[PDB]
Amino acid sequence: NSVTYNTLISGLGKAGRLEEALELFEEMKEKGIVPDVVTYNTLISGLGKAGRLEEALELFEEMKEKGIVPDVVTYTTLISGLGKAGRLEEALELFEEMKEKGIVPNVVTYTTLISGLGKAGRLEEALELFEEMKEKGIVPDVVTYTTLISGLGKAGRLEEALELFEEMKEKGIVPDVVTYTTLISGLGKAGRLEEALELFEEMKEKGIVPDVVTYNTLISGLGKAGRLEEALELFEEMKEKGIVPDVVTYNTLISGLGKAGRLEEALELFEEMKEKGIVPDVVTYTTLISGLGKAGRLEEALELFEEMKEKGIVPNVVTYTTLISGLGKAGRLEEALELFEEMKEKGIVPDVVTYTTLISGLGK
DNA sequence: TTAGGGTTAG
Repeated sequence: NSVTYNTLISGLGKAGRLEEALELFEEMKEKGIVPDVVTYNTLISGLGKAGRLEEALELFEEMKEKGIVPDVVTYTTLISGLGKAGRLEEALELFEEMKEKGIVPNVVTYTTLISGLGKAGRLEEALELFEEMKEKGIVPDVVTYTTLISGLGKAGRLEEALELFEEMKEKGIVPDVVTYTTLISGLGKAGRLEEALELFEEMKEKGIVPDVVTYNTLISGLGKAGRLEEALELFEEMKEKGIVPDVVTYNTLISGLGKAGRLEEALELFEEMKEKGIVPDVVTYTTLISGLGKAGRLEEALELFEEMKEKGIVPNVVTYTTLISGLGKAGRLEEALELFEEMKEKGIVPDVVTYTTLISGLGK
């Protein structure tokens, strides 16, 4: 029964049925049968990817207590989850713990830390870790390079991101659609959309086929350069090439339309995505709430905020800030303050944007 | 057989 139950949970986890996997896991522990490390790693990954990091860390504690020894996969998964949640110090603490326990980190472990460091803007530390990895005889692959290229591009260090891309090719590491898309994004964000479009052409000529993420990146870049009509033309064509738009495609176009004040069309796409089975998320609702509030349609923005909660979508700091900005600009400071208090009550931490927005409203 | 990279909102 131990092997059958473990294969089942590991199977369900692989199939993305986390709650069903968790159920059989509890059921196997009720019947006193011991879960294996693959089962624990699968559940820890699922929980981490669902944002349920405290539950992931609880399972990590549970396997240690039950005498199930964490391996490189266990630590790498948790380091990934902690890093994605901006909990860099804890991710690094876990990396120091695995090393003290004689568990050998590999290229995946190091790439995961490089990613978490780069996302927290600690790019120099990511560059130093990349040098450290090489000194230990760990060979970076296409994923490791792409990770750093992304960190560099996000800090607007495009000349260094392209230098690293050239170094990578010089070492015989072949770029894939992800490497090219990363650069297309970086270029597009640094006001170099034309270079990004030339690189997209050079990518295709090298036999690299774009995926939906490549298209979403081009759509984003076009919109930012005041070329929303070309973004919409690319989307209206995207379907013909067989590429299926996803939640991000819709979120990006909704943002572009909403920023241009073309709110009716943004809402048309919101209805179109729902008809096509594409499920709106926190980004979809927050983008529309911002579009509505900025166009003076504050009551609609507040009603959409109610709708979002009713659909089980959890508002974040971005959602609260856009409404605080909306309420503040309309002179509804009492409501903006209550919302600032409600957000704090839900454990949502304000950032500099939240503070400066609220001060601007109260200061008028 | 579980773990790493690219896209979107204030």
